[PDB]
Amino acid sequence: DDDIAALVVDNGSGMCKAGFAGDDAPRAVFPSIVGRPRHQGVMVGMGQKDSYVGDEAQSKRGILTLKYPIEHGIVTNWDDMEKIWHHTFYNELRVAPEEHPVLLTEAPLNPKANREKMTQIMFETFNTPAMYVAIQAVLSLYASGRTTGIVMDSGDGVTHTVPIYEGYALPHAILRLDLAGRDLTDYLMKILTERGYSFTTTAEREIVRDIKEKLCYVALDFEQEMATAASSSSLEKSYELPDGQVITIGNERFRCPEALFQPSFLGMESCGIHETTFNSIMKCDVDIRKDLYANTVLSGGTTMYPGIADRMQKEITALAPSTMKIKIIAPPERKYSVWIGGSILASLSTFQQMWISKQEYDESGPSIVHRKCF
Amino acid sequence: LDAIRQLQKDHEAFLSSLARAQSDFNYLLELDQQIKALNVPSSPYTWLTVEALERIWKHLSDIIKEREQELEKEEARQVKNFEMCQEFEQNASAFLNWILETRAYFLDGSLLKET
Amino acid sequence: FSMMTPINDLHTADSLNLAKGERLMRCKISSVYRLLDLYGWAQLSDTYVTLRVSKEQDHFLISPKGVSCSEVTASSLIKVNILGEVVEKGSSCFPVDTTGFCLHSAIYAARPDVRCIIHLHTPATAAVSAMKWGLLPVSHNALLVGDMAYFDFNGEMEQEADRINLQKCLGPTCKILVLRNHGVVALGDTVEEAFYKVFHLQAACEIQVSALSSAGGVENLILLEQEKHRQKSRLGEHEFEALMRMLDNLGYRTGYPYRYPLVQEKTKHKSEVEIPATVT
Amino acid sequence: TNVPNVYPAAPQGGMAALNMSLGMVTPVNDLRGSDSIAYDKGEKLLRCKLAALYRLADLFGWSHLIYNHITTRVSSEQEHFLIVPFGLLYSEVTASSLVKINLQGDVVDRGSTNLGVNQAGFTLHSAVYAARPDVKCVVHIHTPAGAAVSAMKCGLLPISPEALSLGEVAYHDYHGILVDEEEKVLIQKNLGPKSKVLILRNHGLVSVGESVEEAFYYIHNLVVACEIQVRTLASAGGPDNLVLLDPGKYKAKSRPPAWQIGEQEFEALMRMLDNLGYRTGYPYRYPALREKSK
Amino acid sequence: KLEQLARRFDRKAAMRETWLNENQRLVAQDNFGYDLAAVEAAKKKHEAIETDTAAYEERV
Ligand SMILES: Nc1ncnc2c1ncn2[C@@H]1O[C@H](COP(=O)(O)OP(=O)(O)O)[C@@H](O)[C@H]1O
Repeated sequence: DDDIAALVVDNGSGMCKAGFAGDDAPRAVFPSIVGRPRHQGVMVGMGQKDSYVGDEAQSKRGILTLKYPIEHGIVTNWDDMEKIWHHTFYNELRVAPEEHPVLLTEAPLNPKANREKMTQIMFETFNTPAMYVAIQAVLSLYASGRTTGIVMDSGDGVTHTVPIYEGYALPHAILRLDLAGRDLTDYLMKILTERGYSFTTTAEREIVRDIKEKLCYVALDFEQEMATAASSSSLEKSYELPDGQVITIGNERFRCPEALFQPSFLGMESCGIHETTFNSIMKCDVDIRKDLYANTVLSGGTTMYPGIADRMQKEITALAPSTMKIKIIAPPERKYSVWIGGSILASLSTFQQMWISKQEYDESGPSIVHRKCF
Repeated sequence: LDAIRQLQKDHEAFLSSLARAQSDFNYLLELDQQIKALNVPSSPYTWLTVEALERIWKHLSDIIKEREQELEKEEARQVKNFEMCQEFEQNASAFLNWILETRAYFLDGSLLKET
Repeated sequence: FSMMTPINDLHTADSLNLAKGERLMRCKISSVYRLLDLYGWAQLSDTYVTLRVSKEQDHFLISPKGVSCSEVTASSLIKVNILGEVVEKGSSCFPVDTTGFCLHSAIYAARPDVRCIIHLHTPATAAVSAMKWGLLPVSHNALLVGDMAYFDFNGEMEQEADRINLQKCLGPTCKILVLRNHGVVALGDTVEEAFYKVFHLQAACEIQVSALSSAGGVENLILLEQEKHRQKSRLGEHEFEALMRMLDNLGYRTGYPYRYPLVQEKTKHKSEVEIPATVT
Repeated sequence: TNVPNVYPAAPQGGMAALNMSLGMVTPVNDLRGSDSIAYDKGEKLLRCKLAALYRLADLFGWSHLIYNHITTRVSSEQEHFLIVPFGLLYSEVTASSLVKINLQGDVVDRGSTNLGVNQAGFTLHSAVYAARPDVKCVVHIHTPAGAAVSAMKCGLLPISPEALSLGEVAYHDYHGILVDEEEKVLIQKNLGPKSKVLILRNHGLVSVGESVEEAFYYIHNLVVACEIQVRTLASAGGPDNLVLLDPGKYKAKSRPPAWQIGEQEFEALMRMLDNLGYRTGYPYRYPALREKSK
Repeated sequence: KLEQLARRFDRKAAMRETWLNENQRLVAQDNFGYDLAAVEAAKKKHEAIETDTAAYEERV
């Protein structure tokens, strides 16, 4: 407590954040990538590792095959996650894992074996004293100052909407949808090939992601905006590539995020995000509908596109009943909020009963996490 | 002006009929008071009483009182619309005169010969 | 997997030419279609409910031909004239037929105090329409209906003289008309009163059919005398709000405005560290 | 999971599936353990039972909008009858939405809803409540077959063993005037000292019971016997074409975890309704339908 | 000008149609007074109404 602070480690699908509990800012945020060399190294004395992890891997993008250990919110390479956790504990923070508790976040709906494997890895090798698993979407509402409301989360893995009612996650009304930032980046490639610019390797995917981050916005009205873009060239902007070339994105700036609202562009038969949130509220009982319409919180990396707030408000107004209290509450720091909620939750004195001791794990195997943490 | 001309004329034509109307109305109220003096009939075979007639008379007076101001506003706006228009007309005509005369003198091109 | 369609399509349309109170009447008659579809009375479009928008401008709202009552929405309604000419067409790519409006047109020419006319073709009401002495008030609901007028129907009313006989047989003050062999027609100043009378007369007809079957004769039944039978809420105001509220709870985007709130909404438990809400 | 928001409707009678979809959302056991300074365990349990009875009455179609009322007794030391508030539909009724009023109609508990109760509609139940201290549950129902049975001269006929199980039937003639206190006196006269089923002519069918299960049993037997009579009296056309069962001979020959005489149907339909997802919280006589696997 | 006078036609016919409805409503009900004095009083009231309607026949 006083002597040692619990480690708050947020394992997002695209980025990984780490810091100490009770602190405002995470100490280290880095991409969750692992790269392996693809070319023969002929310089004898310059020093080449077998694999590069994190920011060191992203510095040398040209000579590596970048691989993501987390795929669609599901871990597909567990020793790769051992590497990313080793890099987090030893290099970024320079603290031993055996002397501090750790806090882990997770998707609202994950397989049981995934939780068991995380617990087994965290106790067996790192020998951490105490650990706890929390739902990613719950901690955002704690960071919001709220205990009742609907939380929409969208990262690089998957986009899900949950309702929370005085700290209770309703399991039936949690809805999932496969519209993440990675799919938007792939669609950005697919629409960039029209102008004449071709990107094909995993190195250029980071360039396309940076283009998506820096030059995109959400149209309030799609049909008017297409006519506006066809009429004039005032919407066009120029981006300057790492090799010195200059591209003109032009029309596609409001075509990249539009796959969120109309998933038929990507070939998916599912409904839009607004319909997903509307159906998520529709599945709950009547009594809590009024405080779900009157209380909506946006979170996640994808939700920082400019103009997403007004478009979201209009699209959820179009589906809501008449004279209904509708408001969207989007904090400016909405994709650092999960770490903030984790540090807040670890800061409390009544939270210290949540910790799982080493003796408890040694007695009850890796299956104790589900009984101890509901 | 001419529509609002003739509408002012038939408004003061309507006041002459209003004089006949109030003469008939006070004749009727005197006859009704004469009827009311003997054994007090209110209205033996008709819905109409004195106070209903007074009410509709006041109502008509209120509406003509409003409509005289309405016509005053209309005629004021119409005359205010011609005044700046016919100010504009003479300035436009002087504009035409000077521009055609000066451009015709320069169109002759005799300045380069006589010097 | 669902029949559920948002009954309010006024915001997504953002077009057309509307009156100052038209967009509420559209939603109200669309809701009337939804209720008559849900009870199983009608499924196939035969120009059942007609509404007058304004006393002076006429421009009566009817359903398009070809769209079943389940699929009718607010923007799909068609504003026609008294003769059958198209005043305004909504977003409905269907051929326009105003033949069924002719049944309501002379009633519009007869009584102005009615705005809503509801015609039925249910088997019970059509059996009562074929029932030669008409509705026998042997039940409480038939007593609640009121007085009736009976009119012979030859199936056509384009003729200039048939209209005179229709408005003769309707009478000056009668809000229920029974056409022989052609079901029933209900007449109301508001859609609420007309819907209430439709429901009550349908229940009375359903009672009467079973009664005439089971008794086998008039003498086996009892009939209470019409002379013996002989804040403020309007005749259909109270029930129709409950129906609209229940459809709102299910999820239909009913545009009907509620006169009084449902729940008290006790003030919730407030924290100061809230981010201030809304997107402004 | 994998279930539509609203259930697809039948060609006829969309009210059944529609109220099913509404009950999927709204639980009838609205109470979850909040503060209740006036509630008792028996009062809360009877509130849940009454809400479930309202939803079951809506589910079979034994309902004519909101013009019928069902009242129960809290069985406190003074008055306190529970009634639905005036205005809410039967599929909207929850446990906390029910309104406790007095015998003369004074609202002692306004409940969770702002809608007041109908003062005129409670006098019919108040006449029965003042008539008998034994009665505790009064159900007023309106089905078309029952209305057709009430509209005929002869009334109910002993043609089925279920009508014989009904026993003596009190008949109340349609005055149609609502003359208040003498109307109450005439109800007391026609109902008699002991009776199970009342038929209020040309308007409705009334069941009275010491418990909710008893009233449900009586009204179910009455409705089913009425719709038995409807077809056969139509086809007969006279006494020369109808066999009448002898009441006395048939009744003489025919006659804790243990069930009551009317708890079986109530518990079976409660099992059905909880399998639907209404989560009524009713105390079952046996918690499981079958033995747990070993 | 002709569209203006058509809209005046609509506004003028509105009152006429409402009045036709209103005297339809009041001639619909029948309540004769008891005995010959009240009967003939109702008769002369009817003649008053009949003389009243001929005034608006001109407006029609
Ligand atoms: N400033 C920004 N502008 C636009 N998009 C951004 C921005 N920052 C992050 N993103 C998008 O968010 C994604 C990262 O989401 P992240 O918050 O890491 O997900 P998780 O919740 O799994 O941690 C990136 O793919 C990127 O496209």
